[PDB]
Amino acid sequence: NSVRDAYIAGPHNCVYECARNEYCNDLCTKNGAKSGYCQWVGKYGNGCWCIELPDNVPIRVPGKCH
Repeated sequence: NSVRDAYIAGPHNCVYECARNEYCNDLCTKNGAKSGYCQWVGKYGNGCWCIELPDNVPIRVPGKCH
């Protein structure tokens, strides 16, 4: 695919923790996503979740945040 809903990831395979939904919406959309929100409960715990994040931007995948 070219887009996917998931935890956006930063260097290196680390989710972006969050305190507000807007923080995530901003982070997600400035990276090409349709929108985003803060996930306080999810597959990887607290972290920003993006809707339709372009695939040239990293998402959290199995492994450790390093």
